[PDB]
Amino acid sequence: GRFAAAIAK
Amino acid sequence: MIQRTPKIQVYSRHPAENGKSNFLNCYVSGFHPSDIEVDLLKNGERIEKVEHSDLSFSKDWSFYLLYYTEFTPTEKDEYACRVNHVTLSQPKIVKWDRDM
Amino acid sequence: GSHSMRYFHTSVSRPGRGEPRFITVGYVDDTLFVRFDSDAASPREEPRAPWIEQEGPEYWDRETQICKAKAQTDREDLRTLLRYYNQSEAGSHTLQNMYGCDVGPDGRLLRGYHQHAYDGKDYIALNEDLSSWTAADTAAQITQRKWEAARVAEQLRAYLEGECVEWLRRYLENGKETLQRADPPKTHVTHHPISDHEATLRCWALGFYPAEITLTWQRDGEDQTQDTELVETRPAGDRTFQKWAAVVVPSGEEQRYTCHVQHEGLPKPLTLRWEP
Repeated sequence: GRFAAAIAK
Repeated sequence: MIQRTPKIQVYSRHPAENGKSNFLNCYVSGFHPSDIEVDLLKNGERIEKVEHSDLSFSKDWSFYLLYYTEFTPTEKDEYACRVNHVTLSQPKIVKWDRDM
Repeated sequence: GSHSMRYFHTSVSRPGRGEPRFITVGYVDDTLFVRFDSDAASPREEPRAPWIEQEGPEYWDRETQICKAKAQTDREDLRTLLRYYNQSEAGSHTLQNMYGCDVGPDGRLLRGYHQHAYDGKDYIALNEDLSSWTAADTAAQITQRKWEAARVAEQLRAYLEGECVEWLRRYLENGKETLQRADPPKTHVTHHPISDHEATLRCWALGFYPAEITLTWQRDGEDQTQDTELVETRPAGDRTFQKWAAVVVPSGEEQRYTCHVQHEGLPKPLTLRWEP
């Protein structure tokens, strides 16, 4: 199961 | 823009035995960018309906793909993989050799 | 045994040809288990191994939401990176991400990863500490500053030490028939005359899983590394892998050459010679 947070560069 | 040329291997799923059904694979790896065109050939002509894996990549970020189709080897039929990539000025043809 | 769970992601821009294509795949060890492609007719996380099929609708909905959201974040990131590198809107560019966890027998985290590449080059990587970053260049340092401000490393650490390893443990159990089976290599040596003066000896390893293997040739007990053609390990298409190693052997030397094979499915390393 995946990491769920959206993280922008 | 960096570019890395593909390594190309064309081979069967099992050691070939004339007249027995098998799978013909063309594995392209080590390349960047990811845009690549791969055909499998039978007597020089493109095989239809070849399938391929979903794009993935290695520890060093270089891409790999597997293209594959069912085939029944014979003594006379020639098979090959034809690859185009930005690093190649012309398509590269690697012939299937049952000993590799 | 020791095991890993890794997720791979690639976005590739195609200016004037719609939005960047996003492809992500997940693996346990060398087994693909999920895929998502934004060019699919109805993009969804899809199963690729039998042992993940039992996950229920909530799993697939959640995972699909995560994937769709990552496709969108990647598209924003590709626009940002054009700025960071002072690039035009005209070219195709690539954004890659790999993350996941390695565990030993007891399932505790041994190493975590979360790293990114732009145009095939390292960009930013979470260090082994799971608390600090390695930025490749001054562009990536701008991302580092943002991620330090937002305490992103802490979020990753919590996932990599917790959920990542717990999912891997579940998958290993559900997939114990396959994920916890090593298939040893089937090995043989072939001989291929080149000229009157020499022939190739080729040492084959076929039908093995996982992919990790060592295959070498010695002559009179000395490693032949510089003189060995060693092909990249390659997928057979039936879960298994293949590899070979070849040497050019002068006439009459064949029995001086030995092929050596190590693989997790072999309780002891093998030694083989050409058998005429």
